[PDB]
Amino acid sequence: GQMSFTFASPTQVFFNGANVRQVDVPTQTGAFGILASHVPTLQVLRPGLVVVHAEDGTTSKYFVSSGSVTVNADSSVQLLAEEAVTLDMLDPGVAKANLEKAQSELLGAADEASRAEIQIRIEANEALVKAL
Amino acid sequence: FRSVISYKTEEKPIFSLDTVASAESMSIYDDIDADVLRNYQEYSLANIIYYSLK
Amino acid sequence: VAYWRQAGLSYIRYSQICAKAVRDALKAEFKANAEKTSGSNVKIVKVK
Amino acid sequence: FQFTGIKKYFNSYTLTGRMNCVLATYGGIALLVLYFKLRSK
Amino acid sequence: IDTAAKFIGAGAATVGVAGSGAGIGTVFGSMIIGYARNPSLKQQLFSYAILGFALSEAMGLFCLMVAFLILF
Amino acid sequence: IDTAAKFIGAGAATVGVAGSGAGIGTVFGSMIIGYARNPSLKQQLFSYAILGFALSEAMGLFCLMVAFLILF
Amino acid sequence: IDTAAKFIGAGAATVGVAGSGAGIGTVFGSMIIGYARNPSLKQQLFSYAILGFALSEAMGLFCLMVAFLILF
Amino acid sequence: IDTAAKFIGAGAATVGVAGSGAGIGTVFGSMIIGYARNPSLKQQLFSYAILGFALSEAMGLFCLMVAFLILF
Amino acid sequence: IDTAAKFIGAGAATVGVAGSGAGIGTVFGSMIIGYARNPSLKQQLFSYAILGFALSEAMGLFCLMVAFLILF
Amino acid sequence: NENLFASFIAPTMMGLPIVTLIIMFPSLLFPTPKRLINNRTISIQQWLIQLTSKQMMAIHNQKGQTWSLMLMSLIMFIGSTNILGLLPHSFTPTTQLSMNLGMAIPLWSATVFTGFRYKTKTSLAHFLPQGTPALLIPMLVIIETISLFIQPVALAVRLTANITAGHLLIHLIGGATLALLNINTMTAFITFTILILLTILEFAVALIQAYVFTLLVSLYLHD
Repeated sequence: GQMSFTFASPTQVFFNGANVRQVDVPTQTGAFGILASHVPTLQVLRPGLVVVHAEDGTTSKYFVSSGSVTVNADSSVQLLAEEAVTLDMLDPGVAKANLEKAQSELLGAADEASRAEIQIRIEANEALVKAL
Repeated sequence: FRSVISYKTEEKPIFSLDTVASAESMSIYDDIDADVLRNYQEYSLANIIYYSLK
Repeated sequence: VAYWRQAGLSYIRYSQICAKAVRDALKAEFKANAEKTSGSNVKIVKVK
Repeated sequence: FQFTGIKKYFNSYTLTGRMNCVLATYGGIALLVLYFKLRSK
Repeated sequence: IDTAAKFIGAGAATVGVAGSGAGIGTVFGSMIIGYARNPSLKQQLFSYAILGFALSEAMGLFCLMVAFLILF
Repeated sequence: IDTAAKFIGAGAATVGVAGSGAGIGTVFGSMIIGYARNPSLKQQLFSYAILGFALSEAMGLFCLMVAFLILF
Repeated sequence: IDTAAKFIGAGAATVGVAGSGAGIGTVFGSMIIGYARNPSLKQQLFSYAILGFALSEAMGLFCLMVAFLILF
Repeated sequence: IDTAAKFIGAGAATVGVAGSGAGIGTVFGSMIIGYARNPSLKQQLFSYAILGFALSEAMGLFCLMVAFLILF
Repeated sequence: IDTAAKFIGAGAATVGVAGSGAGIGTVFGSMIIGYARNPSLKQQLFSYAILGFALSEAMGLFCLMVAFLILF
Repeated sequence: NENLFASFIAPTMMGLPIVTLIIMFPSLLFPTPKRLINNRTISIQQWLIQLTSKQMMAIHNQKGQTWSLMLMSLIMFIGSTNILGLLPHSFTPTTQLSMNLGMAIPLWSATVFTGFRYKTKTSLAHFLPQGTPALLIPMLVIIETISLFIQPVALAVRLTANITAGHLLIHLIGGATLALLNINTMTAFITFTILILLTILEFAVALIQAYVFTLLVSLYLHD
């Protein structure tokens, strides 16, 4: 109650000043739930789906890629994300194939930071399939 | 810019350093460490440039 | 701290890769909006 | 016909599963101490 | 020998009923760290404590009948 | 002579439950701080409260099994 | 032989209150981390520790009253 | 034998301070991990950890007070 | 019979030194996790551990001190 | 001095009547149909298997999946023979400690001989955990082998000891009702304690998950 939820891509805007009681965000260092007066933090995101529960009967299943959640002192949040798409624009069939090919290059990485780049890529496709 | 006719050259600061962003107004805030604030303060540098570019 | 930490990376270098994978899992219809953003146009000039 | 319904199963896993001899030896020795204590009452 | 045997079986049983006090230290105490992250107070949050508070006391008042089972 | 030894061997056997009087105090205090972070209680988080409860009461009550056998 | 039972009984019955203090340190050791995460002291958080000290000591101080009736 | 009942009770009631010994070890295990998240030290972070100590050790010290009455 | 009450008071009183040995595992466990947030360690972060370690062991030695009184 | 509890002193008898009828009887509670659509009482037995066959399948994911079609027969037998005995005067075969020492050892030693017929070296080179430090080799391989041979005793004795522990509190709380010809208010509260305790004694289904599963972990780890 008496909240404000803002959800904006760089090119488009989903929510402006319209809050619905509960926001689920995948944090880099875990996960959290927003329930009308959460103790404010400054967190950053991991690849994972955002399921905003509208009042409105049902929920809203978005899927962010990397953004920033700023819940602040007054009861108002500002969730800004870079690639915030829904579910139906994605195809599951291409997401299955992209996993094991990046696992195949993981053994074939000679350097230490180039292999660390491969570990970033397999994590994002892992949250891709399990969200589907 | 304000309108079609009149614009204005403006000024906005960038708190890029983590420790100047470590003051009295952040001790009220939650479990953010110097690694989380390192990742977050970088991302707001890319959001002030995209604001400036538009 | 993670594997992209302590190896010498930045969070933009993290955020470039995980957002690029979402633009590869899109369909043929919404591939143009992945071509729309595609922000590789700024050149690099350092004097040395 | 309580055999050929499950005969393909038996020689698959009774190679390790039908080792009740250790149960038979740990059983048969467990017979011995109880007849012995009633012998000495 | 009769009243000698009864009472030191009764006192040594009542040690176990303060053995569940150390649980409701955690039950009533770990409500604090949950309430500060999220103030959804009259939700199942305080009511899950009652499922903790009276089930951990249910091992506390468990042995107390067993002590009075050997009082008589 | 062993009539008291019937008692204290039962009277000492009962305080071995005093672990599990606190051991379920952990798992209910540790659930509300697993819940206030993430309000999805109808999922497997509550199902790990009861299996943790039942596996702790499985090691709870059978300490009182050795109590009655020393008596009866 | 009555005197040899009354004095071992109450001293056995005092053992459990060690369980009470070992949880009652947690109910202020969660309020230290409670207030240091969200300064909500004067509201409902501190009053829970007032309930938290009052509750678990009632599991404790009754066990001392068990020791008195063995002594008396 | 009459003096023997004096000796057996206090060594049993001695152990009721063992848990209250660890019941002050955790209230300092909080203020390490409490202060390291909000440097508001000289204010009511430290002033509360003073109160949790002297309350809990007093309930351990009263357990030593009954050890003297069993002794005397 | 006069020697036997010396050793129960020796054996049962020494038990309580176990509890404070459990407490200093907490405070030295908590200094490892408090440092991993905020490396201000050589300041009052580490100094609060040696505050707490001396205060818990003072209770456990206070338990052990009655073992030398009641034996002698 | 208001409410004086009573007790009755009577021997609690785990006798041994004719067992080989009582073992066969929870087989005929489950029928098997030779038809496509079934008859709405097997059909909720057939669904109940297709749940918990999808949880002892998912972990293994090998060619050790052949073993798993047996492990769902092991869950229905002691799932049934622990649930039949809650009735008024019935008799459970998993009360006696005899057969459980014949359920552990022919199954537990079927696991250590599974990798020893295929791997022959690295099955019990799982005794080597990590990148070996020097001061604790003898302190380790006398510990991790004494916690191997405990496992057959650890698997059987945990089942017999708490199943029978349910039956005594059924009697003793129940028998204190019968001998409560003192004040009649407290009779109901002991009865209400019983009908809560009989709900807790449908954790005799919950204690069969903790027998098939720590048989899987004791199979998945070795193989």
